[PDB]
Amino acid sequence: SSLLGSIAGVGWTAGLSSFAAIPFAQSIFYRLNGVGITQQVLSENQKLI
Amino acid sequence: SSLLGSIAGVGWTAGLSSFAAIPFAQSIFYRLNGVGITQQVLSENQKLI
Repeated sequence: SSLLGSIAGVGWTAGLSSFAAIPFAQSIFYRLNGVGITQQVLSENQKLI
Repeated sequence: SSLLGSIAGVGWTAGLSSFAAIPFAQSIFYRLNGVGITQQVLSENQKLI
């Protein structure tokens, strides 16, 4: 459960592990921005995803 | 022992292996600059580390 807590902030990264507290939604817009390399205009318009 | 020799220069990298001869101190300031992503102003001021 602390691992699920660290999913969002640790999934950022920028180093394992010296971080963070970022909401989970923004963690999946950066995790989604990363390798599904759709940048910000698609995740802005739209979500729902 | 040749592996300990190649720790410094090979730990640079920029390719394995076609390199190098860099002193070990600067190898740990770049290895330390990398993932403990503290950039140059901290390792300058200070060392001791």
